[PDB]
Amino acid sequence: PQITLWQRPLVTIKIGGQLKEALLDTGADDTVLEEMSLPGRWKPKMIGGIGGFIKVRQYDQIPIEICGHKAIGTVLVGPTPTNVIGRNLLTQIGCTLNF
Amino acid sequence: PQITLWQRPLVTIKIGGQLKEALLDTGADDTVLEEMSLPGRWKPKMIGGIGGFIKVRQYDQIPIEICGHKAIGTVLVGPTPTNVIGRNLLTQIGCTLNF
Ligand SMILES: CNc1nc2ccc(S(=O)(=O)N(CC(C)C)C[C@@H](O)[C@H](Cc3ccccc3)NC(=O)O[C@H]3CO[C@H]4OC[C@H](OCCC(F)(F)F)[C@H]43)cc2o1
Ligand SMILES: [Cl-]
Ligand SMILES: [Cl-]
Ligand SMILES: [Cl-]
Repeated sequence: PQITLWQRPLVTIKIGGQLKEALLDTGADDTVLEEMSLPGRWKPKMIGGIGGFIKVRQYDQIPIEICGHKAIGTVLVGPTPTNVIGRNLLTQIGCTLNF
Repeated sequence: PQITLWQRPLVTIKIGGQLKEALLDTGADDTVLEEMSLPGRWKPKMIGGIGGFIKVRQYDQIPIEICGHKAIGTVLVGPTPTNVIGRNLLTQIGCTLNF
């Protein structure tokens, strides 16, 4: 698809058996989601943005689907004010900026 | 251009006759630059991100070139960790997301 930027680029993702809404975020290195359970190992991480840092749990090798597009990657979980899909997964679905 | 997302989508901008580096950021409604001088009067704004909120100065109708593409619009100035070009200007230069 070609996604306009007149509005926030929100999509539905499928992760950990749940459907969630998230922002396609080229300014985010990493994918960060609000609190949720995920299986497998994790390690603590601090990530920083406008306003400072938050502590998150880093889960690796997590399957996700974004717009029919399957991928696998790292998902950070913690008290983000909004769910963001970062570059680590945007690359896997072949997402580019165009102008 | 078509810009992939394996690295940060950093581009050169020009504002007030000076070159700066900034991130093309589809997750940002607005454009926020690190401390700098701009002309005219400013208005207050609070913008929120991953770690909370910051206060910025809002300047309107500012000419800014992004990857050579000419825009004139609102620029917020304050203690952001990185210069970000948000959707207010990405739409002026005809930017879309594609996959
Ligand atoms: C109302 N209008 C309004 N206009 C706005 C304009 C902007 C913002 S915004 O910036 O809050 N943000 C909103 C979004 C999160 C919904 C945009 C987002 O793309 C942000 C951009 C950025 C990139 C780099 C640093 C800081 C911010 N990315 C981000 O947070 O990424 C995190 C997860 O991945 C890492 O990589 C990048 C960053 O690294 C942190 C490194 C350090 F710790 F800062 F050094 C880490 C809100 C605005 O509100
Ligand atoms: Cl990853
Ligand atoms: Cl590619
Ligand atoms: Cl604007």
